[PDB]
Amino acid sequence: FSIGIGDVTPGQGLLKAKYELLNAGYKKCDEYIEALNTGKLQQQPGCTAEETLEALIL
Amino acid sequence: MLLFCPGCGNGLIVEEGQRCHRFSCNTCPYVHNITRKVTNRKYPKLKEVDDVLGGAAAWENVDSTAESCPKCEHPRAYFMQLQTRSADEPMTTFYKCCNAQCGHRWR
Ligand SMILES: [Zn+2]
Ligand SMILES: [Zn+2]
Repeated sequence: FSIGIGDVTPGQGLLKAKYELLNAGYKKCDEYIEALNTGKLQQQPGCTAEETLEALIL
Repeated sequence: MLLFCPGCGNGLIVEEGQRCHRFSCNTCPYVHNITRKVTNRKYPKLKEVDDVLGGAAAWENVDSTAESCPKCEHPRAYFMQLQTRSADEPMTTFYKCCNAQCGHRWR
């Protein structure tokens, strides 16, 4: 019963999906940053606008 | 507000004389008769109204011949203007539309 570097190496089906996920998430994060700084950002109830931005990015 | 003596530059206090109330120095003869209305406004910060207007508030600003909202092109929307900070701010305009199968928030 053994573990090697071939057991934590990522396949191709992960290296495509990770690239798509990072591009989608960074686009939505950039649109939230732009919606705070130079426009209207929909403030969540019970908090300031920057805390809304922190919650959306997390 | 702090006001200071042209002579010695100590701080003035308000007192009452035989004909007027006076600004008077405590350490030199200088006095200044208050002849006319003088004021000093603080203008403090009011409460946030963002969550106060959400959820079918008691708005009233709607009027006859009011404009339709630009998306739905129906007058089924309220609009209001409020100061967000103190009343020296120029009032901002905002509007929200609520119709069947249609929820949106606009500025
Ligand atoms: Zn003085
Ligand atoms: Zn509507």
